[PDB]
Amino acid sequence: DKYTALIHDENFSTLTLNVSRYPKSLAYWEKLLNYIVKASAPICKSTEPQLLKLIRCTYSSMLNEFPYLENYYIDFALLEYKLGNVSMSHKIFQRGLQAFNQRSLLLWTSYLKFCNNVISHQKQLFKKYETAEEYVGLHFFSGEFWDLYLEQISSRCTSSKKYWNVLRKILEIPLHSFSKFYALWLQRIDDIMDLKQLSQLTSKDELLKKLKIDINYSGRKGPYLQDAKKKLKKITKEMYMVVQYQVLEIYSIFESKIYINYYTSPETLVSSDEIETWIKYLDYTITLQTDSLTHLNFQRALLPLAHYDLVWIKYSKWLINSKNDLLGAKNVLLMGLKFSLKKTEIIKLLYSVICKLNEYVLLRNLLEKIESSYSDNVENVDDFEIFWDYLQFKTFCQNSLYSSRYSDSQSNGLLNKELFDKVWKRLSCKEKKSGQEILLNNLVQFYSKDTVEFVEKNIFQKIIEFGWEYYLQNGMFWNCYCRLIYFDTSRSYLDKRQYIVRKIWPQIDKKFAQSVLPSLTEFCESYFPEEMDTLEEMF
Amino acid sequence: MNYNLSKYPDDVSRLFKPRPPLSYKRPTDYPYAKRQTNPNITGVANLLSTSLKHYMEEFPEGSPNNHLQRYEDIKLSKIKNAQLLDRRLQNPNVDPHIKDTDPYRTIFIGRLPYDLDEIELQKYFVKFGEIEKIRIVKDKITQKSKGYAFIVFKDPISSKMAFKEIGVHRGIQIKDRICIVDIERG
RNA sequence: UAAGAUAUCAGAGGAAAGUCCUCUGAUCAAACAUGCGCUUCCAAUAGUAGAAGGACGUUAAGCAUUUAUCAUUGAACUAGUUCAUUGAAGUCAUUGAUGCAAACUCCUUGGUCACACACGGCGCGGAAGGCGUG
Repeated sequence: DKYTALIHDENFSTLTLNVSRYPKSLAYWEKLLNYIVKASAPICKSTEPQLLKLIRCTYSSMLNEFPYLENYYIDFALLEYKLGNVSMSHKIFQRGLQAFNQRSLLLWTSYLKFCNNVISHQKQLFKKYETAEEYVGLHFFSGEFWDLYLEQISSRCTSSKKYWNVLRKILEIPLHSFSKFYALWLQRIDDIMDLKQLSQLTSKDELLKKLKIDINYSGRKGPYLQDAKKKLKKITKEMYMVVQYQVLEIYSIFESKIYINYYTSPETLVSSDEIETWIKYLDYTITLQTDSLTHLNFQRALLPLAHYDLVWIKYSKWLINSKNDLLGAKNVLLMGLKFSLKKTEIIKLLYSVICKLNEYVLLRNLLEKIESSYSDNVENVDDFEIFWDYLQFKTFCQNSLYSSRYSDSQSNGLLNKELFDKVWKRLSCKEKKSGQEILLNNLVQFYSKDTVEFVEKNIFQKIIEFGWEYYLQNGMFWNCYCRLIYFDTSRSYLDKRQYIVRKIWPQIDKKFAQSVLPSLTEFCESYFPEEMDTLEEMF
Repeated sequence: MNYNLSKYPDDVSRLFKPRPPLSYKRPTDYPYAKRQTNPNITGVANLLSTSLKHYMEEFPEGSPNNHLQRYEDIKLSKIKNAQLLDRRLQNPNVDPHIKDTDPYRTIFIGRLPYDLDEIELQKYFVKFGEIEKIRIVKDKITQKSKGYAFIVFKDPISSKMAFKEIGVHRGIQIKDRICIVDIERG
C-alpha cells in the first residue's frame, strides 16, 4: 500500500529524525510536511486512514510549537474541509483564534469566508460578525473585513435598515481604505428619492434639531429634498475631514515604515527602525484610549517581534499602570514567558508582579520549577542573572517561612544552610562562575554582633585558610572585608581601628599589594585619613 | 465567486449571484427508510364472505346494463347483415339476364355513364371484334341504369383484346365517364 | 423517441357494404363585440389618520420550559456514584432550540375621483368574476 511504502522510503526517516533533533528550526518541520503531502498526492476521501491520521498529527503537533502561524491554521482547516468533516474544520479555527487571543485579522477574514457557506442559519451567522468586529474591527487594515460584512447584509437581509446602521460605524474608523466606504455612502445619499428614506439615516428628531429639515413637510418637495441632501452631504464631508486627518497622520508617521506584518519564525530578525516605529506606534495608540484598539495594536505588533520580550514588557507595563489591572499583567508575562528567548528580563519582572499580587504559593512553586529545570544546580549556571534573580527571591520566602535564629529580629537572610551552601558552592568555582564579587558584596550587609562573627568565620576566614589565589589578588575582596568590620554597630572606634589595621592589613601578601592597593586605598582615603601613612610604608 | 468553471468570462460569471444558502428546517414528514403504504392488509375473509349475504338479500336483482344493449343492438345487426347477403348468394346460371353464349366471350364493362346507350356501347366495343350480344344491366327494382353491361363477342380473343385495350387503358371514356373493363367474373 | 390526427353528432347529395368528399340541422369550443336596476372591490384632510400584506426587523441574554456523546481497563464506593487512562464517531449553536405574548419601528399596494355635510340605490370611471344574445 501507499502508507507502508512511505515508511520504508529513506527520505521519511531522515526528515523525521532531523525534526526531533532540531525542533524549533521550522524549515525542517516545513520539509517534513511539504514532503508528506506530496507523497499522498491524491488526498481525497479515498486515501487510507493511516496516511491521513499521520498527516493530521504532523499539522497538529507543528502548530503546538509555533502557535503564531496564521496560514497553517487556515491550511489545516482546508485539508480538513476537502477530506470532508466541517465539524473538525471549525474546531481548528476555534483553536487558531484562541491562539492569537481572538484578535488576528487573517484568521477572522479567512474564517468568515468559509463560515458563510456552512452556517446556513441567519441569526447565528451575523453573530459571528458581531463577535468579530469587537476584536478585529478597528484593525487599520480591516477595510476588507467590513466589505465582507456589508456584502452579507445587502445580499441576505430584506429591510435595508441594518445596511445604513452598519455603514454609519465604518465612517468613523480610521481604516487604510476608508474612501471606498465614503464612496458607498455618497452613492446612497444621491439615490435617496423620498423624504421618508431619510428616517433610515438618522432619527426624526435629530434631523429637525441639528440640520432643520422635516420629513412631514408636505408641500412641493423636489427642491426641499434637493436641499436636504446638500445639508446632509455636508456633515459627511466634515466627517471626511475628521477621519482623513487621523488616517494621513497614522499612515505618514507609522504604517508607511513597517514593512513586515507577519510572524516568520524564531530565527527571523527584524530591522532596527521597524522596532523603533512599533515602539512609537504603541505609545500613540495608548494616547487615544480606545481599549479595543489598544489590545489589538499590541497583538498586531506582537507577532512580528513575538520573540524579543521588548513588547511583552511594555504590554504588561501599559496594563499594570494605565488600565490598573495587575492580575491581567501577570497573565501577559506568563503568556510571554513562552514565546520570548531572553526569558530573563521578563522573569525578573514576573516575580515582582506575583509578589505585589500576594500569590506567594504560586511563586514558591515557580522557584521550584526553575531549580528543577537545572536539576538542583542553579548555583552552577553560566548566565549569572538567572541565578541572582533566583537567589534574592528564594531568599524572601525563607525569611518568611522559617522564623529567625539571630538577635534583634533580623531575618537570617542570605545566612541559612539551604542558601549559604548554594552560595559557598558558587564561590568555590572562583574563576568560571563569573558573578563572584557581586555575590560577595551583598554578604557584607548584616551590620550586627552575631552576623559579623558569622561572616568573618564562615566565609572571610575560610577563604584565607584555603587561600585561593583569585580572591586575594582582587582588591574588591579586601575592600569588602574592611567594610564588613567598620560599619558593625557592636564595635567602638578604637577596636574597629585596631582590628582592621593590626590584623587584616598585614594578612595580605607583598606581591598582591601591587594590584590590591588601588581599591584598598579608596577605603582608606575616605574612612581613615589619620592612618593613611601606615598603609603606604607597609607596601 | 473565485473559480467559476463556466463558459463565461469572470464578469458575467460573477453576475449570476445565487441567493444565500437555504436555512435548515427540521423535517415534518416521515423518514425515507420508514416510508411505506399501509401493510397488514387483512384479506377477503371467510367472515367477509359470510357478511356478503346481508348485501345479497338487500340488492338481489342487479340493475340492467342498458349501455351493453347498445352494443348488442349493433353486433346482432351485423349478423343480420350477413343473412340478407346469404339470401343473395344462393340466387348466376339462373338470372335469365346473363345466360347467352360462352362466358369466355363475355366482357364485363363497368362504370359506364348512367346516360349511355347500348348503341354507343356497341360502337366502342365493336372496335375490338364483331359483337354477338350486348346487354346493359338495369336495376330490376326500378330501371336506373346500373353502370355495368355484358358484351358477348364472336371470339374470346377479341373479347380479351377489347378487355386489354379498353379497361387497362385507364378506362374507356364513353360519353363523360371512365369505364373499366374486365372479363365476366361471375 | 416515433407515428398518426386537428370538434362531435345526425341527416341529403356524388365516386347491399364501408370509406372518401360536399351543403343542411343539432350540440361543443375559441376569439371578438355587446348587454343586463347582475355579483364583489376600489383609503383621514371638516384630518396628522387608517385597510391588506409583509419584515429572511427591533425590544430581547423577554418570559416559561427541556437539552449537550458511546465503548474498553483500574481505584474508591453503596449492595447505582466519582476520578484517571485506551478506542470509536462528532452541523453549527446554549446570547441556542422548543412553547407564550405583547409593544414599537419600518417596507410594498390603491380612484387617496365628482357631487353633497344633507333624518333600506338607480353620478362618471377602473379592477375582478358570474350570466345572455350576436
